[PDB]
Amino acid sequence: EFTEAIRMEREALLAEMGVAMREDGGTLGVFSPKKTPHLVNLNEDPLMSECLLYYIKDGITRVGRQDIVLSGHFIKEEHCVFRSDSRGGSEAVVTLEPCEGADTYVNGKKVTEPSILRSGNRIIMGKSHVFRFNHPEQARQE
Amino acid sequence: GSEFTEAIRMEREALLAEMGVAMREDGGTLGVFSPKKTPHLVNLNEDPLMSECLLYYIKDGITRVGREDGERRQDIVLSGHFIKEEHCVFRSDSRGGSEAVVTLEPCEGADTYVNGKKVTEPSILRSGNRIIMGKSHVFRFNHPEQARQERERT
Repeated sequence: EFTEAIRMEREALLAEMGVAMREDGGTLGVFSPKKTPHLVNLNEDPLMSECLLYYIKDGITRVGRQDIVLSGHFIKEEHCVFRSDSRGGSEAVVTLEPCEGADTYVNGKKVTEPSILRSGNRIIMGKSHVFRFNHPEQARQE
Repeated sequence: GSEFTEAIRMEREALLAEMGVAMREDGGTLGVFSPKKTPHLVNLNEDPLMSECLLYYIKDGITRVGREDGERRQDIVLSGHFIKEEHCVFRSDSRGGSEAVVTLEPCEGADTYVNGKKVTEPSILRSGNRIIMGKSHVFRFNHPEQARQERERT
């Protein structure tokens, strides 16, 4: 019974990772989140401190030099904030809000006021941090 | 009791550290680190509704790439029109310390490219290499320990 508990726990975690397990049993890789808005890090440095993938879930995700910590020298103490609000609907609405004196860009355009993100948007923070925003639910219906 | 519940906690803890999953302070999932110590592929496809993984582990030993469902079981399955049943094979060996040496080789009739050059025999991969499989699948190959060793060069 303990063994089954253990298995169930691990099966459950490998879902909240989208971590794909081979049929034989081993780790194969990590899926793109099918149901959750997220950022894909476009930095190529295999030694970077930042995540490759950040989940943007219901609620508040704070980005700064905090939930999402960035090492870039132009990222500010508090840099920007992601807000996800579903509003009893089928679809989360993700807005990006700048902080004061902090440079963030969406498709090359400076962010000055909260802005609704679309799947595929490229987000740049400071000089060195580049992400692709994906919203798979939204993209499904686009 | 405490020994059962702590066992699950410690297993989550380890499982997290192993899969490079980062956690928020409130205990929710923050994101996933690229592997610190294992070679891997990063899918360069921008479509968030793709069938393939965003990241594939390239572990010690053999990793076969091909099409789903036999006749020989494949490890990484791709759907591209030009992917062959058996397409290419990664082989990783730690000989003789320190870091894994990872080769990529073709299977009969299958096109695979590294930095634009067709793979015709086992070729040693270098961190940063761009890999095309078939005509439609594109990955970045990363080898963090290899890259770290090189960066630490004196």
